[PDB]
Amino acid sequence: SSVQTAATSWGTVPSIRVYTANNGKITERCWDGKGWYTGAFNEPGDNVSVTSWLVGSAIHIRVYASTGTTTTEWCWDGNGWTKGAYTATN
Amino acid sequence: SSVQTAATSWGTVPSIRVYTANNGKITERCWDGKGWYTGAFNEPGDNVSVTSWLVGSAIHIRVYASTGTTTTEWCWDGNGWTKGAYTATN
Amino acid sequence: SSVQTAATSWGTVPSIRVYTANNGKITERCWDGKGWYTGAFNEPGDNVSVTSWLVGSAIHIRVYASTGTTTTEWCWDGNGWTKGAYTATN
Ligand SMILES: OC[C@@]1(O)OC[C@@H](O)[C@@H](O)[C@@H]1O
Ligand SMILES: OC[C@@]1(O)OC[C@@H](O)[C@@H](O)[C@@H]1O
Ligand SMILES: OC[C@@]1(O)OC[C@@H](O)[C@@H](O)[C@@H]1O
Ligand SMILES: OC[C@@]1(O)OC[C@@H](O)[C@@H](O)[C@@H]1O
Ligand SMILES: OC[C@@]1(O)OC[C@@H](O)[C@@H](O)[C@@H]1O
Ligand SMILES: OC[C@@]1(O)OC[C@@H](O)[C@@H](O)[C@@H]1O
Repeated sequence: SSVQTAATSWGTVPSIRVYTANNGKITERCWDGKGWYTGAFNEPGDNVSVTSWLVGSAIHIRVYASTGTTTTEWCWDGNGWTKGAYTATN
Repeated sequence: SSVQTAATSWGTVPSIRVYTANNGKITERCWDGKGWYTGAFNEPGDNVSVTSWLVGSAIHIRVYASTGTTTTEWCWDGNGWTKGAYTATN
Repeated sequence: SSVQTAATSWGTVPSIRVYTANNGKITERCWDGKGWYTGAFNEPGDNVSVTSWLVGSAIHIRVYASTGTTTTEWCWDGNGWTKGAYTATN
């Protein structure tokens, strides 16, 4: 019923991404230094966590979206979100 | 009823901050290398996430506190907690 | 009933650790660049958060596991998980 969030950031400006799980849907809000805006991430789930890392200037983000006991990893590597190889046996 | 936590850290010592949402209140415990102590952060919410980054030696922390479907961003930039510009339309 | 996750990463490969709280047990899945595998972390709790930092090449991880209103810190410093000094008065 109530929302759950996860957050990551990179750089010095910085860039910030905030993921919100709300009523079974996870969405993304973005800051790149001047105004919040809506990101491309849209995936189902009731729970979210996130981590990210830089390779030089290139950001890589991994979002772990869970529904029930099933966790799906979503990957940003500069050119769209794709499903990752993560599995777990919950 | 049960608590929910979020954590961030910076440096090599390191500094650690742990935020706990408990019965609608979010509080902060701190480690700077020698003993845990209570931090200045006190804001309402049932859910918390956090991210942080360094600009040189200066730490910046962003805490995302949610109550119901409403998320408020709180900002530490070295001189007190202030409300951030984050909005979302949950 | 539904799982809750936390995630951290380090380096450029990168290394990723995903912690899952499920039915009162927290477990760990690991990525070091080529295949997911099960980590050594096994501790009780209904809620998990995590942070990590590098000292040179040496990773240090702190997992905050909560049951009810009681939070226990677990420490990885390269040679096994040990209970940390964290306390809180929830
Ligand atoms: O600039 C916004 C954006 O491209 O940033 C990287 C990822 O967070 C994307 O989902 C997002 O749309
Ligand atoms: O390039 C995608 C990928 O290999 O990135 C590292 C890990 O997140 C993997 O699960 C994932 O499939
Ligand atoms: O040294 C403790 C402290 O000043 O560290 C920075 C922020 O975490 C503050 O809320 C906190 O009181
Ligand atoms: O200086 C505060 C601020 O600009 O920092 C970056 C973002 O966290 C913004 O939402 C926030 O208002
Ligand atoms: O390579 C896996 C491993 O050793 O990595 C460091 C920690 O995450 C441990 O719990 C884990 O078993
Ligand atoms: O070496 C372990 C330890 O000192 O590391 C820093 C903090 O996580 C402390 O709570 C913890 O006991």
